[PDB]
Amino acid sequence: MIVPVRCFSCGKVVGDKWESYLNLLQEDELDEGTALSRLGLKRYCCRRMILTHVDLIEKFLRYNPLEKRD
Amino acid sequence: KYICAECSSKLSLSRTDAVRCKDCGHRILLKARTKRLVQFEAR
Amino acid sequence: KPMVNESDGVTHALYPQEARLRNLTYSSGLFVDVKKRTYEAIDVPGRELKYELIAEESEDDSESGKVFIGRLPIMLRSKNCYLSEATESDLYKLKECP
Repeated sequence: MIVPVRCFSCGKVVGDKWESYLNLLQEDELDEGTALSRLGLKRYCCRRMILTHVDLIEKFLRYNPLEKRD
Repeated sequence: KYICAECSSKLSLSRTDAVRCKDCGHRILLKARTKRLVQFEAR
Repeated sequence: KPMVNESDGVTHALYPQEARLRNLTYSSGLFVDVKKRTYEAIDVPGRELKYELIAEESEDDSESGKVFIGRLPIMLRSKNCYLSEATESDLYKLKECP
């Protein structure tokens, strides 16, 4: 499920930063805290938004709405 | 109109035709969404 | 392996998607060999009956010897089921949840 566009608490916008955040994690091999602070996420609620996100859109995408089995 | 379930082939079926796909021969057929978008008000 | 015969008499392997959507029953068929023997004896009063082999029907040399006996349900992912050896792409194209 694609990243929330806005922060549920302070109204800020975090939706656009997900793509750039993923870059710092393996291209620059940085840790999670410094990467989170590199993008201006300073309140811990924005860090909560980005840090604990389960990206489920890459699993539905390998799939079709037609013929799942059980 | 309808659509196949494996290859999603575009098919048209009458009220008497067999419910099958012509190319793959499967027995599972799906509808097609209303082509003309219809506006609504939620009440 | 599990399979289904439609009303038209055509036979095709049954997969869990079709069983789920079409309200079928995931099951397979059981085949058992059967052999028959007939013995005949002369019923002489006061004497023990001595039967002798005369006729023995055994079709082990032909595919007609397998008597169909019934259908047995199959539990998912067991040895017989098709899902046992499916890889991730196999599960996706058949549309399983990994």
